[PDB]
Amino acid sequence: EDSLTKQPEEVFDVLEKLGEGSYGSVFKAIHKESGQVVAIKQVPVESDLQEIIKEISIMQQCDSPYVVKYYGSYFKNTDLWIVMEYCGAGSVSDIIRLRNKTLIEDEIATILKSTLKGLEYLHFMRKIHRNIKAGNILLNTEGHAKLADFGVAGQLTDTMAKRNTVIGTPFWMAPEVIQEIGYNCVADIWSLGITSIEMAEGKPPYADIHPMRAIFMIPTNPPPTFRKPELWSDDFTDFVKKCLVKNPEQRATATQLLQHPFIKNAKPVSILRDLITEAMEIKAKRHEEQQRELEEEEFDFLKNLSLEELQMRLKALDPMMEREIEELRQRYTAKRQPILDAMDAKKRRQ
Amino acid sequence: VEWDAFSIPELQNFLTILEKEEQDKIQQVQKKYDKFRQKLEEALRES
Ligand SMILES: Nc1ncnc2c1ncn2[C@@H]1O[C@H](COP(=O)(O)OP(=O)(O)NP(=O)(O)O)[C@@H](O)[C@H]1O
Ligand SMILES: [Mg+2]
Repeated sequence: EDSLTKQPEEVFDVLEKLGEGSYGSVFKAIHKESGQVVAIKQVPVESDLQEIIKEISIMQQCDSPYVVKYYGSYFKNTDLWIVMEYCGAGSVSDIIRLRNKTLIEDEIATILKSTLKGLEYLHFMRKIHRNIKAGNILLNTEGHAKLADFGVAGQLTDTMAKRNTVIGTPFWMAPEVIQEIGYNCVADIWSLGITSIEMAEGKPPYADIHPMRAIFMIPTNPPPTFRKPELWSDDFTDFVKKCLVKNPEQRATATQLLQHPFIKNAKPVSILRDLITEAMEIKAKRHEEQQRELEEEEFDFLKNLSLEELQMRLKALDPMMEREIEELRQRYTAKRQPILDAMDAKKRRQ
Repeated sequence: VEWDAFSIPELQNFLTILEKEEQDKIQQVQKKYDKFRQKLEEALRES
């Protein structure tokens, strides 16, 4: 608790940036004291503090190797610092994105084996994730899958902001969620089922279709399958069928899905080691490849910058303006091109 | 938009608005580059 009273920068050495979403930037960091690598997100306090903290209170009360561990918080320069567990390999969605390759069954089974463990843990505590998907399953540098970015109770009937953002992306929603406007534990199993297809095909069923249309299909049509079912085993195929059961009372629970062959006969997490190294390696190759690009064709970087690379940017600062605002003058000549072409005609008619 | 539907004075109001928007963003970047010199320079003073 004493380390919580100290200022953030004095406890952790923040390293490279890892990315972002819609509420701030995520960063890599190292605990100076124990050397245990952690993550640090930075959110602007000005933008709805209540919503951020509600998620914080839900994650902090979770204690599972399958749920991303939350450690603490600080306050620094209008930014609320959130210290999270470091999942180096990123989300399942990011890994599939980075390599430009879908996941093989064995890879899927292992990931699902721990994802199921997390769901079971949650559901047993009578909690609900309310928002399972590939993008919210995180793998660390070792190959251990973890549940993150939880949904929150009443996220459907909360006025307009979240009563509308969830509606916009209903591809992982169970049928009874659309018809009941609520969630049951088994809802996550359906989401898991869809997430299973998401990992094999790269995107969920109906993903490319207009939401409004999906909202109508999901509770009407029969559960989705693989666009090419021959490429997948019978254990895999069957497992999916057991998850995507429209009747929530006939839908397998997390406790039961752990007994299914596809999962029970899953490989160790070491099989992810290889797909994880490629992802992380490419993540590094992009990092260095991109850092050499932004450095060529050109309140922290200046403190970490050298005298001669600081004096030459200042000198090459004006040339960057003539190209910055000459583009703006070209953009607005385009916007006014129609209005002038129209005025041309009207000046010819009178 | 079917700009052929408007009149000369109306249309003129639109060119004016787009120009008023342009100048306000050309000057938004100038305030960005002039807050950047004042920091690169103040940093040179720390060397
Ligand atoms: N602890 C972590 N370690 C390594 N990478 C992480 C960690 N946390 C998040 N990331 C990655 O950084 C990305 C951006 O994080 P985030 O700001 O939460 O955006 P997002 O989660 O994808 N969108 P949202 O679900 O609405 O929060 C995530 O998608 C992860 O891929
Ligand atoms: Mg997140």
